[PDB]
Amino acid sequence: PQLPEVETIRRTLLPLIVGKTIEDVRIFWPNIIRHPRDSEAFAARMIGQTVRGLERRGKFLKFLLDRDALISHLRMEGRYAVASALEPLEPHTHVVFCFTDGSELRYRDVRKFGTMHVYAKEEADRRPPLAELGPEPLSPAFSPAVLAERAVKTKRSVKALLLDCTVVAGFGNIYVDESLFRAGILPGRPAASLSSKEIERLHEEMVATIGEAVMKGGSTVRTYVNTQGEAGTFQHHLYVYGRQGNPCKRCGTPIEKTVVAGRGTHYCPRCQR
DNA sequence: TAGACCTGGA
DNA sequence: TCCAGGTCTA
Ligand SMILES: [Zn+2]
Repeated sequence: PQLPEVETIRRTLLPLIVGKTIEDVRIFWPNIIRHPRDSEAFAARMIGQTVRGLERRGKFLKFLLDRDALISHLRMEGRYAVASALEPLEPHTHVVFCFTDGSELRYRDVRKFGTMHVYAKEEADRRPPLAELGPEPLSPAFSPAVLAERAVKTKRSVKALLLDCTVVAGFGNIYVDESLFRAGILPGRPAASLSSKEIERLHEEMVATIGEAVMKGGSTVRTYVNTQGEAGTFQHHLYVYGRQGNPCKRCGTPIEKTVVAGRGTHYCPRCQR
């Protein structure tokens, strides 16, 4: 899940939990809880608080309670669902927040990579993991100027730059490869070798891609679905991600898949330079 | 940067 | 065995 997916999850989840009061918190896999470290302290402090809001920061879900904020990262497979406490639990459900109305927020995560941090509302943003987080791609905080200032200060791939949450927030493997394709830039090329026109083109593409992905409800390429188990529709507008060995939608040239920044990387050998 | 941190699907 | 919408590390 990246900005689009998390944003979609956030939108479909909020109305289902807003106003509900946490009566209990069950943890079936303690490692997911990062702060406080003690899974029992994490549970105990949630008890009694009401969900007042659900915000997003980068790829993080920020559950706003009474005095605390629950910072949740779905990582690769984290998923939330709201269901009746009387129904059996689905597999890989590691954390369940029981509400006083008998319903419950269930956190499923097959790979168990997700993380949860609870801090007093005020502390949340100045503490990790939200502390060291780049600006929102859909806000004036993210400008070609910002991307430029970071590109010139590094010799690493423009892909590694974009995948860096400190540079810009919310971009993952799918949207980085897609934005770079749409900007006509090879992902493996040095970030500092990007010209002012390219950087202003990339920025424009990134912002455009993220926005469209948000409208289409995110990209369902493997296991992603919004809170209602509904798949997104942006995967049908993907140019390169996961299309290796398939003709490029623009030029017909077979899409390539290599490894860049340690990640599977897709691109058109002809349309990107 | 090759692995962790985990687990299921091709 | 190879791979994965995330992210740190030796
Ligand atoms: Zn092409």
